[PDB]
Amino acid sequence: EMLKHEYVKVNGIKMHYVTQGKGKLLLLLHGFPDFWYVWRFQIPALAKHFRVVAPDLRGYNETDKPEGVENYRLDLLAKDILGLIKALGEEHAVVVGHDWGGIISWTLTAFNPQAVEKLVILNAPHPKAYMTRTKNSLRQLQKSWYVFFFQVANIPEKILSRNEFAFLKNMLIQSFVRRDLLTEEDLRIYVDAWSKSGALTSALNYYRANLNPDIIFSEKTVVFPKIKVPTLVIWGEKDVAISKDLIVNMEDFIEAPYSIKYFPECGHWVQLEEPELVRKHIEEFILKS
Amino acid sequence: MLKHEYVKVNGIKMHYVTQGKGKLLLLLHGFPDFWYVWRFQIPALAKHFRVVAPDLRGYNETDKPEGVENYRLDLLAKDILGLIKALGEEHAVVVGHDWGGIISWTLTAFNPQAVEKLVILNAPHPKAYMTRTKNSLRQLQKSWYVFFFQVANIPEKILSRNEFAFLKNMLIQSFVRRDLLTEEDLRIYVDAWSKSGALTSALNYYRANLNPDIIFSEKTVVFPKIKVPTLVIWGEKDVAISKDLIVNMEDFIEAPYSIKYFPECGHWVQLEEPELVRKHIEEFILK
Ligand SMILES: C=C(C)[C@@H]1CC[C@]2(C)O[C@@H]2C1
Ligand SMILES: C=C(C)[C@@H]1CC[C@]2(C)O[C@@H]2C1
Ligand SMILES: C=C(C)[C@@H]1CC[C@]2(C)O[C@@H]2C1
Ligand SMILES: C=C(C)[C@@H]1CC[C@]2(C)O[C@@H]2C1
Ligand SMILES: [Cl-]
Ligand SMILES: [Cl-]
Ligand SMILES: [Cl-]
Ligand SMILES: [Cl-]
Repeated sequence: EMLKHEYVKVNGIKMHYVTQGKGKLLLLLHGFPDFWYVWRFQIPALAKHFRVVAPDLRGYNETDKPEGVENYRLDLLAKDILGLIKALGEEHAVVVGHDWGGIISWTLTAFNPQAVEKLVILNAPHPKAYMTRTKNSLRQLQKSWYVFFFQVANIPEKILSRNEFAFLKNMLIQSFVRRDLLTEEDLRIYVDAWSKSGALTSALNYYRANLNPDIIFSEKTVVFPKIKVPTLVIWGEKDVAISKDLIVNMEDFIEAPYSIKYFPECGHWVQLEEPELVRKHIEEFILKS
Repeated sequence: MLKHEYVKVNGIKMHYVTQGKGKLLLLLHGFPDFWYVWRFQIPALAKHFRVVAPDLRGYNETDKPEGVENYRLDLLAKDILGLIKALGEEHAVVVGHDWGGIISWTLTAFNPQAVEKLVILNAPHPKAYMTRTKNSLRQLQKSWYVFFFQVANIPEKILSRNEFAFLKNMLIQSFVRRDLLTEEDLRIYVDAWSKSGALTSALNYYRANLNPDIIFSEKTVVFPKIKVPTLVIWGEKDVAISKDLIVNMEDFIEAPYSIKYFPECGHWVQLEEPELVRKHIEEFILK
């Protein structure tokens, strides 16, 4: 087996992905400020049992980057993944999502349960949990200072990209509980992906479209179907972006059986900090029902 | 007793309350307050001084020019310099809380001749916040709302809806005493917040002086040292300001300086320990 790079048209966007292995379709979905490469430690080990597919989401790295904030609404992002499953000649997939990848995964599974065999979430709060609780959590509103910063046009792009993405590199390094987690080669690979024309604006449009102050402080109740697919939630407790207030009491959101695996000595990038334990928990969940 | 007055300063009409006679003593409020934040200090300080508590540009009964550019710190300090002159004085003892304190630091640094003594209550030195915020995760987190306030119209709508419920809650959460504000106090605050254009004007202070360009500026700040006797009163349980921004204030002051820490107080130290605050201010001026 060897890691192959492919491109496929889904809805109206050309999506890039890396793939390795054969068997059940296993999707690995990254978040901000990542791309398929965040899954580097899981792809070869998982490919021993599955047909592993790690795509670049809409607006990231090698995938198409439509213009406009409205093109980054969660509904369209979940439809890209649904479209990806179909384009890969499958009816369903095991879906693993981290950060934005996780928010998209929760959305895909709630609105299209038939397309998701099993759901794996890594440090990604349930959309109804964040929509309901953020406005009522001072600690969460504080952790989300940058979500408000990202609302502003052009200025965050400028601040984040200047001096070879120094601000972005620093904010990333500060989020890790592990020392020197990114090598100089890793940083050079991330800077290449970050530098793709229109990538940063597109990545920031996820916050502008789905996490603007109107949505955060909405008085309207959220229409979100219960999760009806077996779910595994992995949570690195030392998360600098997400409060525990947003992960507790998932009972009212998940009807199907579910499990929560807490990593008390890990942060937001649990798949980078404990790559083998994360890979093992994912494998065991799928292969042992 | 307490008298309400209006006076022309620069190109704006400024409202203020005044009580007492003697040395001119200015009390400057911040966000989301007005002269009324000084209710517990005005009658006691009037006993020895000519107390003047104005409503800053854009607040309550004072003129509210339209546009973000009309709320730059340079213009706000010039309003106070102008207010000193309009009251028939050369100088004043300046006491500033929050934005009032930021204005006071600015007035004292660029016009020392207009300030007899300085009193700062939970207001970081402008050079301290401009330099240190971008380097303090804890401060950037505490300042989530500064970023929220950058957005047009949406913060005004969220803050004012349901009779300013969001504003009332964020204010109550900032106090170290659960039932500090009475139902009457809250209706007095809602009246001042409801003044036509008041909320937008108050939010324009953040848009003009604390936008992301300023916070993450690579350029160093030109700010003269404080050459006037300075007293700093600080409530340590401040939800808006990290201690990182208040440490090493001596490197900004080339004059007598003293700092009184209130470990069991928050941002509204003048409301939480009104007598102790009044006493520290009185003792500093009269000695
Ligand atoms: C807790 C949050 C507001 C955020 C939601 C969006 C993102 C990418 O998943 C992180 C945490
Ligand atoms: C660039 C940033 C301000 C953010 C900081 C927090 C988080 C979760 O790590 C991302 C990038
Ligand atoms: C410390 C901060 C970034 C701000 C500065 C402005 C104000 C009124 O004092 C509050 C908090
Ligand atoms: C209403 C708000 C968002 C803020 C919350 C924090 C602070 C210092 O109390 C002010 C008002
Ligand atoms: Cl690539
Ligand atoms: Cl752990
Ligand atoms: Cl009044
Ligand atoms: Cl105290």
